[PDB]
Formats: sequence, C-alpha cells, structure tokens
Amino acid sequence: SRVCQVTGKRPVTGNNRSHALNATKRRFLPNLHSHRFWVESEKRFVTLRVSAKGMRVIDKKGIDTVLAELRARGEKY
Amino acid sequence: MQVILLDKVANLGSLGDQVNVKAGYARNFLVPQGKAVPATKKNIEFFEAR
RNA sequence: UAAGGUGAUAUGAACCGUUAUAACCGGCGAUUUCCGAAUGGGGAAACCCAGUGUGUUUCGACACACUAUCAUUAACUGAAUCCAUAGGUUAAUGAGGCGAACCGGGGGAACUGAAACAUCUAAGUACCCCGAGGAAAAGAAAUCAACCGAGAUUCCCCCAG
RNA sequence: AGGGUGACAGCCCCGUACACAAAAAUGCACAUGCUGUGAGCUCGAUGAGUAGGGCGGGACACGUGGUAUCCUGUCUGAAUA
RNA sequence: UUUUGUAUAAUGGGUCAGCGACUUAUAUUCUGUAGCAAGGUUAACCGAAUAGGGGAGCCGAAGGGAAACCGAGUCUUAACUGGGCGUUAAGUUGCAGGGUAUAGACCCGAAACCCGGUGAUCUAGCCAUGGGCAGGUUGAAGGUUGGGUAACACUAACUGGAGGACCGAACCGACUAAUGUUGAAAAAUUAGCGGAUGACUUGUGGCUGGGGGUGAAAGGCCAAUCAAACCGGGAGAUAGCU
RNA sequence: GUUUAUUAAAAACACAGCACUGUGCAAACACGAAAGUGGACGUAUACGGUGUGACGCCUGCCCGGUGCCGGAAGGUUAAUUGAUGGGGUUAGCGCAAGCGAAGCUCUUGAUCGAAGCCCCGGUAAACGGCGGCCGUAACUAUAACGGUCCUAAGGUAGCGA
RNA sequence: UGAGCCUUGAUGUGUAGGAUAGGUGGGAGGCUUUGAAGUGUGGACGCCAGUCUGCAUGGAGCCGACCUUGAAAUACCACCCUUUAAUGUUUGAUGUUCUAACGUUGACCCGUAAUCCGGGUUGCGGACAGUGUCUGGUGGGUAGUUUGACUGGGGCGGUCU
RNA sequence: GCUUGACUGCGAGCGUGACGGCGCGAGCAGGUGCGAAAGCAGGUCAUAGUGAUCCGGUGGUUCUGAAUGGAAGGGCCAUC
Repeated sequence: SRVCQVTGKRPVTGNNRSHALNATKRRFLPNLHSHRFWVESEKRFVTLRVSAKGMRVIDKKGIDTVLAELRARGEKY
Repeated sequence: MQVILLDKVANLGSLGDQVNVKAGYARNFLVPQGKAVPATKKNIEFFEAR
C-alpha cells in the first residue's frame, strides 16, 4: 500500500476544479520514497516506506525514537 | 542544518564546529556513520562533555 | 405433576401405568455421526488421502488421541559474518465465522430538479468496504458571550423558513 | 377479561380477580470477606515538525468571495505565563 | 374517448364476477362553525396521564424609510402649495372544507442512466491433452541408366510420392428452388451445391466479463437478445405525451 | 479460404509480396492505480503500427495548407520569485484643519522563467492538390502551341467510349 | 561566472584657478626627528593630461580666508555616495570529477536442495533517471451535453426588435 | 445678436398597456437665460435612433460597522 509508515499519512481524495468549476474526482498521493536508514543500536540497514514529510519528522525525533513509536503500535520494520 | 562535527574532518572542521550544512550531506554521510550529530540543543553539552 | 400414556398425517398392531421410577413439563448434566469458520493435507460441501503417539484370551487389520493459519510471550536451536540478527522448532493464551436493524470510519454515483444544460441540485442519498458495542459516537472548554455573564457532551421543543 | 361446550352461559368446563410455591440454574439489588488497583496534603512540571503560512482541496448553512473558523496532499515553519 | 366534426370504414372493450384510481403527513391562505376577546394560545416535558401543570415562543392592537432614526405620523427635498405610504375597519386559537407548497401526490406506461453482483455447458478467439478424414486420379523435387554435348545444357523411360492439388462418402459449411409461414422445427426437410491432408474438423478440460471481452471486420458474437449482456438495487427515474 | 448464427457468400474481408515509420532490449507497444505479465526465454534477416495486395511493365508533377521531423537569434508565455506603489490600524505630535513612526495586515505584481505557438529548413509508398481565364487550326476541330492568373504545382506513362 | 555583504585600497579632468575640487560635519592648527619638503627611477592606471606609492638620494619643513570658484582644502578628524580592483564570506548559474542517497530485469553467498522475495558482498551507473505536489502545451483515447423558433408537411431561401 | 431651461427638487390630473413599463402635463419651490415689457424656455416639427435583471467598476454620502474605536464589505445618490 501507499501508506507512510512513520507518520501514517494515507492517500485522500479530492476534486480537479477547472475554470468552469467542473468537479472531477482524483486522489492525493504522498511523496513516498523507500529510503534505507542505518541504526546504531541494532547495527542494521533498515528500509522504511517514508514520505518527504516523514524524513523531516525522523530527523528531529531521531532514528531510534521513531522506532519506539513503531514498537508501541505493533508495526513491523 | 546545525550538526556538530566530531572527527578529523576536512576544511570545515576543527573537532566540533557549528556550521550551516545541507540536509543531504547531513544524513547518509554525517548522520549515522559517525562524525556528526544533530544539534537539538540537548546534545550541545552532552557530547562536549565527552 | 399424575391416571393415564407410547408427537402428527393415521387408524390399527403390540404394550406400559393407576399412590408414586407410566406419560407430560422445568433446571442441571450425558450423548452429540458427517459436512460447514472446518482447523491433519486435498476436495466436484456431506468425500478422498495420511503423519505421530497409544492398545490385542485373535498383537494381520481395526479402534482411541493429536497434528490449520495468524498475533503476542517464553524456551530451544540457528546463516551469509566475528559477535549479533534474519530464519527454524516447540509450548501457553487469544483471534477466525454467522447474524435483521442501530453507531463510527474509509470510498461514493446517476436518473431527476434547474421546465434544456456545464456551476449547482439530487447527496454525502443508494451502494460497496472495514471496525466495534448493547448502545455507539461525542464529552470537562485554546467553548460561547459582550464589559453583564454562562460553565462538558448528547437528545427534544423554540428562535426560524 | 376471554375462549369452549350441539343456537346467545356470571353460576357446565378451561380460566379470570385474588391468595400461594423453587431441589437446581440464573438476573438485579444491598451487607460482609478476600487479592490487586489507586486516595489525601505539599512542591512542581505543561503535550514542536505542533500553531501559523504558500500552493492544491475538503468540511462548516456559507459554491473563494472582503471570508473568519476546522481538516490536510504538497512545501515550509513559531512563541514558551 | 378525442375532436371544428363520429353510425363512422378513428381509438378501446368476447362475456361474467371480484379487484382497480384525487389520499396521507406537515405548513400556509380563504370560507363556514365554535370559544375567548385587546388579547388569543401553548410546544417539548412533567403528570393527581385526553384533566391539570408548563406562556419557552408564536400572532395581533403602529406605521414610514435602503437604513440610522423618527413616530400617528413618516419618507422624498433646502423647504413643499404638496405628493407616496399610513392613522380614523378586532384579532386569535380549534374543527370541517375549498386552494397552494414540499413530499411518488389522481392512477397506469416509457425508451434509457448509475451502482453491486451473476454467466465463455451457446457462439468469437486462444491454450493443454486426444481423435477423424472410404475410394480413385494428376505424378514435383530428388535418384539411376541410356541418348545427346568438346564439357554443361537438353531429352527419354524407370524410380520416387510433393500439393491452403483435382473428383467423390463420412464429417463440416449453407449457394438455388420447392414444401413449410397459428410449421414436424421460435431458421428445418427433400433434391441439387462448396470444402473434404488442411488457413481442416472434433471430444474433454482451461483462459479472456459489460463501456469490457473477442472479432481473416458484419459494427458480427458474448446462453432462442447485443449501436453496449443478464439479474438485483437507487426506482413509485422522468414524461409539457396517450 | 473468411464473413453479416436467423433476409446480403460478393466486386467485400483475408492473403504471400511491396513500401513507409517506430523500436538497441529493463525495446517500441499493450493489459494493469501498482506489483507483475505479455511482447520474448526473441535481439534490427528481430518485433510493433500503417497502407497496398501474386506476378510482369511501372509508380510522374507539387512542401504553400494540414501533420510529422528537426533547427533555433528574437517575439509571446505558466507555476514560482515579491522589487516598488496604494490602503487600513495607532505610539507620538498638533486646543483643531490634519499628518504619521515601528510592528502587523490588505492589495498591486517590475525582474527571473521551460516546452508550446509565431518563426526557419526538410519530408508526399504522410493526410492531400494535380486548376481556371483568353488566342489559333487538316474534314468536327483538337490543344500541339502562345499569353495571363505567383494559391505550392497544372496530368507523366498507361488507359479511355 | 552573475550578484549582494565585510574589511582593505583606488576613484571623481562644467569653467576662472597656486590644480585630473565627491558631498555634507567637527574644524585656525595638525603633521614632521615614532626622521619632512623637493629631486632620481622601477611597477602601474589612463581622455600619455597627469597622479599615487615601495625602494633610494635627501637632512628640517609644509599650510587657511589666501585674489579668483555657484561650493575651499593633501591643516587634520569622521560616517560615507559615484565608479573600479583584489583577497574573504554568502547566494545562484555553467562545466568537470567523486560516492554516501538512489537505480540495477550484472555477478556471487546465505535464509533454502526455492526462478519469487529478504539479508550481505561486489561490479556498473549516479545526485542523473524516476516518483510525489504544483503548473503550460497536447489530448474524441474517454465522459457529460449542446446544436433555436415561426414555416401552406419538413428541408432550401428568408424572417425575428 | 445675446446666450445655456439639453436647469435641480416636485407635480394636480390624464392618455396607454396583463404586467414590467412608456407618453403628455399646467402649476409650485429654488436659482437662471433672453426681452423695454406682456412673457417664453424642464432639448431638437412630432412619431424610429433601443436592452430588463444578476454580478461588478468609479465618485460622493460616516447610512450600516457580528465585543468597543475604526476598517473591509453591504446599501443609497450619481454613473460605467
């Protein structure tokens, strides 16, 4: 699925409002990338399906603090 | 951003410097390989004591 | 509780019981074949084919028991690779499925109305999908009010077409 | 009340009003026991990729309009009684 | 019934019986009736439960102006001889009815649109595994020998058995005519006809699903149907039409 | 050979051949939100698209228009970048006529800016065009031939009654 | 290489004029033995008009309304504008190299006698490609619709105030 | 020749339309032009020379100003 693993951001729907205001259904896809992260505590390259905002969150919190949040809600990594 | 150096780094480093670095040179080279740490104003006293 | 009774179409046959174990009704159990979440592997559902363990005045053949997947926890083993992890085995507990409405959430039309039609309307309606409960949801103010104050949320009547 | 008994039954019959009953299982109440959970006072602490903003949308009766408020796909980004 | 007009050869009815079409809810206006009266009247709820309690609120006795504002006056204008709208008319709550509004809105009837499912046992193409093609005819490449050539060419029998080859059963297809047209048959029969060793035909199983499939291309086929299958749902879609 | 099962079996469709164009393999293209598969377990003597339809003689003229292929000095040009200008608010200053700091906010949008388009050059086995107007000269008279119309060019071969 | 920013140095010929005067400010003494004018050259700018200054000869001075200029000083001390140069910081653009993101449908090892996938090593690409959001062009491939009425039937022509 | 009545605020009453509207109008109030004066002028001899509404643009009017003081916006008058 196209679900961000860190921030939990999922694709939502929307409308393509034209010049004549014609409504057409579409989706809002996140800027997801499969980035390979390194951790010191486990000594392993850990790949994660993260977004562009997800990389911004994981820099401030830390690579090990975010994995504590995946540990609490039972996610796999 | 604001990372502080820790090693025998080339000509921007003197074993700890507050520099203005880009995010792409920060991670995957200076974050977790060694040699740097993000300055979140908690680690600025923690690793200088080390 | 009882002098009747063995459900019905449905008689008949052969019997039971009449002062307390006939029948009837209620509570708690016992039994509960096969299929079906089906759960030992498969399968054209009610069928086929095994593994391990246990048993013979007849140790052939048969009978009894267990063996699904996933999740957490614990133990034992265990790569590339040194440590370590991935992985594998076993055990305990839990989940699975069905069900008419109600609740929350993820998606979501068109006919039609606009006397046509594209904004709009129909409408977040029908439907689909997921999850949970006896209700759910919401819920103790970064809410309203206007210089006076009120003191969470929900529901009903007004304000008001 | 009602129904039945050979045509219309208060007094024929089942019931009705009323008066009673539980070996066993179970529901709701109070009383007590048991094991964890946590009271009360003082001194603090105050929830950051968050509020807010650009672009693109959605939700508030309110169709972006002079449009507040709420939600966020994208890009950024505070203050600390 | 519909029409300017129907005995009309215009529409509808074989008959009989049963069934079948102006409703309901909530608002608003008008009339009739009834209560109270410058007042009338409650809604939820409570309840000695159709009582009573509850006056939240609605409507009326005051209007004018876009409005502030002013007020039996007000607006317009610098101000009106004036002028426009008002003052000098009792409303309000029930009940029944005539209307309108929102709802399917007197009843029956579309062609189609959208969503969720069900079907390739018929047919179109394809995949995998098997089967069928009696009989006869034409005699290719290649091969051998002889003739022939300076040597090849060329040629003669013999040998060989090629072909979306020829004729013709099974089998497959459907060109013409008759019969058939409430048929024996919701496309067939009889007699002629095309292919019939191939781009053939056929059994069994598999795959491709609806705005999609497939199509040696007709806009054909997709369960007796296809210029967008079937079923269920939105749906009592809508109809200024009969 | 194939086709309108069930009113049209053909002059239709298909066909080997020919030609153009795309495609260097993780190919073009296609089914798919994606993964993945087909293409193909193939590699330009290969594959996909398009038109023509054995063979024999052949396939002329025209690039203006429309398409495609490139080329690019300039013109025009989105998101973005927010330079200036205008307005609101008010600390202060002025008995007031007014003006107005900083901060915040409304609004205006110079500069930067790609493809595209205009522009420049090719390409007809690309879609297409292959025309008029006047004047003669053996029996009809041809159109050999001579001017004009600059819209890019005016029927070559062969066939036609 | 285009721009800001920071020290450091140059830089200013309307014209009269001791002379290639930058403007405002303090300003009638500062500077020179912490070694001066005035001569002699190198480097250099440039409208070759001239000027600055290292080194060096030199061995004790030069200035101010000085009269002229629309504005007076290389008497000194300040923040600086015009233009320009070189270090240094900052922000972009262009080109090369490199690896650590990322791509691998190259090879090998293990989970695992497994064609997927996951982990590891290594090779080759490499901040490109591709994706997300925003945005210009293209787009019957697809979707919703429109394409009027009177009319001696309709259409053609014509009309609508 | 001189000139701005191609004035502003109103307007009894009437014609004419289903309506929206359109057309005529003496007279009054204010301030003018011309004539000595009585007087006349609210466009052209009359009848064609036209467009509702919505959304806005501009100027004026503190009319309104979602806590107050403003402001944005809305409205009114003029007008596109």
